[PDB]
Amino acid sequence: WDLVQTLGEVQLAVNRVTEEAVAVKIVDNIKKEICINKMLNHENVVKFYGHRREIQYLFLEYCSGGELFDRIEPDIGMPEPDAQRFFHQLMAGVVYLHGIGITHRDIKPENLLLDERDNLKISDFGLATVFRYNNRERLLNKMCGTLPYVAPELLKRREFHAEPVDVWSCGIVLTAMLAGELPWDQPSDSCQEYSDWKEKKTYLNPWKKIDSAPLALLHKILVENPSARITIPDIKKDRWYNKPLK
Ligand SMILES: c1nc(N2CCOCC2)c2nc[nH]c2n1
Repeated sequence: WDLVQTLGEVQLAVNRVTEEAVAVKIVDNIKKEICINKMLNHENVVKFYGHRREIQYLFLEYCSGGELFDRIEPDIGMPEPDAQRFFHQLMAGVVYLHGIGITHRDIKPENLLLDERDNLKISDFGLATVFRYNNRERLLNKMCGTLPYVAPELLKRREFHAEPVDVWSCGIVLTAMLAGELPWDQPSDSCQEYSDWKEKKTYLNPWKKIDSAPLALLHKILVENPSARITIPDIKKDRWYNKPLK
C-alpha cells in the first residue's frame, strides 16, 4: 500500500497490485476505537478492513465523496430533497449503532463521509463507546463531542442517556443542512441564540430559512429535556421525514 495523499492522520492509500483505494489511519481510545470498529457491519458506517501495529495503522473504506460538510453551502445549506436523503441514511446509521449498544458521541458534518454514489457513512469511532451491554444500559458521565452539536444535558447533568444525545446532534446536522449555519455556539442558557430557540423565536435565523415541515421536526428534536425529546422510532413517523421530495 502506497499513500497517494493526505485525506485531512488519514491519507489515501492505493494498493499497487489490485490498485484498490482506501483510507489509512496512522496514530501512535485507539485501542477502543479499533475494538469498536471490528464490531461494525453496516452500509452507512465507514467500513473497517484491519489494522497493523508497527505507530498504529487503521484500514478504512475510502469515501471519494468527501465530507458532508463540503456539500453544505454557507448561509444556504442544500436542496431540501438532498438533506432528507442524507438524514434518512444518517438515521439508518444511528439506529444500527444504537441497536448494537454503540454511541458515536461526536456526530457532525466533518464526520459524515460521502461515497462515490453519495451514500452517507458515519466516520471516526475514536470518541464512540458502549452504552448497552448484556441488555444493560449504562449512563454516560464523561463529556465528549463538539459544543455546537452537544445536547444540553451533557453540560448540565452528572449523568445522561447516550441515545438522546446522538439524536440531538443529528438535529443540529439537519439544521446545518437546511440553513447552512449552526444555531448556537453551545446549548446553554447563557447563550442568546439558544434562549431564543427555547422561547420559540423562529422568525430569526437559522429557523427563518427552514420550511415548516422540517422545522416542526426540529421542534421535536431540539427539546431540552432529554426525556421529552423525540426518539428515532418516532422520527421515522414524522411528517417531513416521510414526505416525498424533488
Ligand atoms: C475519505 N475521507 C476521509 N476523511 C476526510 C478527512 O479527515 C479524515 C477522514 C476518510 N476517512 C476514512 N475514510 C475516508 N475517506
